[PDB]
Amino acid sequence: LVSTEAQIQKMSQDLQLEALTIQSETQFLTGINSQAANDCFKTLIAAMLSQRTMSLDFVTTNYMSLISGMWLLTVVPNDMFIRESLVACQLAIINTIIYPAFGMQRMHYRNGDPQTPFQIAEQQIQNFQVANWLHFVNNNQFRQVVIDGVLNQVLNDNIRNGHVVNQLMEALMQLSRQQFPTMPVDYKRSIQRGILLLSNRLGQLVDLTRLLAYNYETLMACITMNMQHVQTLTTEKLQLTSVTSLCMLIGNATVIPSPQTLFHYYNVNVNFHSNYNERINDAVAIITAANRLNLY
Amino acid sequence: YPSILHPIDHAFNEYFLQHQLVEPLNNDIIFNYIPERIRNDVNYILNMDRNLPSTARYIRPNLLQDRLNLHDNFESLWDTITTSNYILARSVVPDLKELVSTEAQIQKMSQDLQLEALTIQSETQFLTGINSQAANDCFKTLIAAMLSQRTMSLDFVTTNYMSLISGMWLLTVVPNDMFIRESLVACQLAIINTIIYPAFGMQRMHYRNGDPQTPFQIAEQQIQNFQVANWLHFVNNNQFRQVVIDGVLNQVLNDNIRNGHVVNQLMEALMQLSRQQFPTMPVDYKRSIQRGILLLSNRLGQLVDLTRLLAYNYETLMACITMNMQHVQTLTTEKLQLTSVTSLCMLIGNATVIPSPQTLFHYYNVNVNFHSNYNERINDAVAIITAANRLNLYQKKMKSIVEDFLKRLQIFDISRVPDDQMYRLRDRLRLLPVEIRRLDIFN
Amino acid sequence: PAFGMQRMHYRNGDPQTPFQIAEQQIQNFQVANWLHFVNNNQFRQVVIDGVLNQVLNDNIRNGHVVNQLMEALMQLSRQQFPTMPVDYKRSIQRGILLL
Amino acid sequence: QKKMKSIVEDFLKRLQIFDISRVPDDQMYRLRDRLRLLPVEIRRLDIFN
Amino acid sequence: EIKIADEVKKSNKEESKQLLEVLKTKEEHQKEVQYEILQ
Repeated sequence: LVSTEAQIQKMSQDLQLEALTIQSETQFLTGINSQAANDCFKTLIAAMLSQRTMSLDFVTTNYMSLISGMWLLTVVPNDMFIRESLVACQLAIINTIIYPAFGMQRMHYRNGDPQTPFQIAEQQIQNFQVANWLHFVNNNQFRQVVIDGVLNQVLNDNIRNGHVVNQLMEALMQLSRQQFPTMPVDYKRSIQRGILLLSNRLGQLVDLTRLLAYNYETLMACITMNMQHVQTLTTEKLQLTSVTSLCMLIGNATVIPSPQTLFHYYNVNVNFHSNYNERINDAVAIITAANRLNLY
Repeated sequence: YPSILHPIDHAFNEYFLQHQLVEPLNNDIIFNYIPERIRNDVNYILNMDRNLPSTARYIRPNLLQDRLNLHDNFESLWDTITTSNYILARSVVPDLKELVSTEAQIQKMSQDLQLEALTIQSETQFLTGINSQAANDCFKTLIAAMLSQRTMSLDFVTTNYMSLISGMWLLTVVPNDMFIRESLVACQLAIINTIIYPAFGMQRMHYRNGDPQTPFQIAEQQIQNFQVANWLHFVNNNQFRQVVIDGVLNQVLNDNIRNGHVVNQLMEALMQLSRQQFPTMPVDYKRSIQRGILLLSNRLGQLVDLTRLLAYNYETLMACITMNMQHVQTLTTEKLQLTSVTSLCMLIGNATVIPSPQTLFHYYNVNVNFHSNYNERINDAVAIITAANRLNLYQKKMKSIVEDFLKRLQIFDISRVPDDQMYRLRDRLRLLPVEIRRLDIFN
Repeated sequence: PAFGMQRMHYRNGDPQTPFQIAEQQIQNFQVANWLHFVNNNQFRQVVIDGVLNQVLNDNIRNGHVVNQLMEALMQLSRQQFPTMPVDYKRSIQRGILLL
Repeated sequence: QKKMKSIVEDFLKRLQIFDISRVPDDQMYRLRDRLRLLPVEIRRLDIFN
Repeated sequence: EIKIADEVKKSNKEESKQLLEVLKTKEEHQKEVQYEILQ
């Protein structure tokens, strides 16, 4: 990875957090770590192979953990997160970064609405670079397909190619040139340099999502059980503070699953799925045989 | 499940099964429990983690309004029930942060006043009683008295021309039907005879007590300047507006007080009192009242930002009440020193404080717990006052079942309430209808 | 305060500096010429011997800028103003004489 | 198979004012995208051909 | 004492030390007027 003492010492210079009026001065850069970048690479894949819902945990004061929430929505499909935590993240991005940029009014949103806030501001906004990134994030889900017997939820062709981040860079560079027509000059200049810490990392963020969509694709081959998708009851909490620790700490070192690892995740899945079907056949054959013999 | 029950026994046990007090719970009904003026507010972001199954149920409380009318002829019971809300609404309203420092403000207030070390003058007492602790106290007892409708009472000295100029800011923002009338008139008379009637040269008014008109209602007819008769008309016709929002009747402020545009109608009035010559007064009286009117007129940027902050922390905390707020003058008035109003207007700057959502869900959960306890001790006592008249118990006296209704309400005391206020309180509990879960269990 | 008009209502983040918005309000002539020079004080980018370096105006080089400023401080020291007391007038009028 | 981080790191270190420990790998691989589009000098181009 | 705020009394500046001395020679003049009437 990139050395964590050289990134934070550079990231604290572009934001200039001391000169602002900010209560959490030493709290913007708490979650950047080397042990917390490996967590959001494992949480993001393993809650996508087993169709597990995934809530969001963030602080709406901290705008740097909110800009790295723009990359999370454009890659991970929208039906993965619980709706009350996807709307609460999509509303905080619009009502702080996007709508103060173009000078529009704050978005009055009612919680009993069929339309997510990235579907309302996809029409009421009048740019083209921002209104085309909002069209991809509204229309990325899992496309169901049946490969070699089993159903498996597969990503679209545009994320596995890594080409979407070339559109997010163009929607984030033009949002950095906008004059925020009411924001104070001290707070506006720090939210324009927190954006350029991610627009200037284009070549090593396309190179992430080509790997994040390849480790999921080559581990999905050894899934013997069916990959059905419903909303669970408990959710694995993903922290947007530590998604910031992944987008700007990755390097040019690709890792693929080892073939001894890839043959062990297969043999655990076949041994559990064949055991699930050898207990059903033994619990039916007793329930039925107790009813034929007239055993009250 | 089968049973063996008597036909009288089965009629009781069937009634417990059909009439259960449970209702299904979802995700769209947790968010509807929050009041509508918070989940529509654009300052708070609402997020939740788990989604509940189709099994889960919840018991809804009954928040229906006051059926006894304790603000009508019950004037000693209403005083305890509105002092209790005032201490609760005082420990919820937030305290100011990042004030202008006190030492850097009295050093600037001592060079604008130009106070000399040899002559004794009235510009020395403009400096009394300002500090960072009394500026934090006037902000609380203005918001917490408005949410509880406690009557206020001004306290000041008339030899201080700075508690009278900054007292022109209370009467133009806080409505005049809230201060007690023996202290509202005695402050409006000190503004009239000192600031404004010497500023135009006319003779100061000889005001006898007991007049039907306050001295701001009798001076707009006598005065002939225009821009000080627009301010003097807004002070007279300042009232709350009783509107019913989301079931509860609550009293909203004016539409100009919420904008902060009242101060721009005030800083044209006292910008004109500092332009007139004082013809009948000596020269040292024109100067010692034009310097005190200048310390308020350099804060025109900071006083529009202060009126917009009282009118917002009163709007957000008003959504967290459930009981009906009525407008009745109480017995005991909660005091407000007029020197701490002066300490607030020239110490605040450039730091918005809004109430945190972890104290909006706690100020709401106490106002539902008291209201759903007050409404379920009515039904426990109406259903026995009525059941001891249908059963014809002519030898029973109903003091011992109103004495356990005032006691189980936790905020009252019993050694103060006499017997006259208890056999008359059951004259109101007799006319109410019995709740429909207690009526079929008696029939 | 020198002309007696009401002090300006400025909020942060406005696209105009207070000197770009006070030359529209003040209808004096010798002090609205100085605010027009301050708002249009820029560097002039020329290339000389291949090197792009930035030159000041021909009036900052001459020193004729101060003859426009001291024509504006002299008239502003003569304006009497009614909304302020007499000693606040006399303390600005003393610090403007040291310059 | 070669990666060009080690010769942009030597390019900043050969200048005297910049320090290496404050420049991450973002700002060092973005710099060689501006060093590719430049034409090579005529003395070094004729000795490489 | 003077009963002015406590961050002005314990402060060590020049604009805040003079303010304590001017409010100290206003008391000695107000007590000088009240004493001359009583004689």
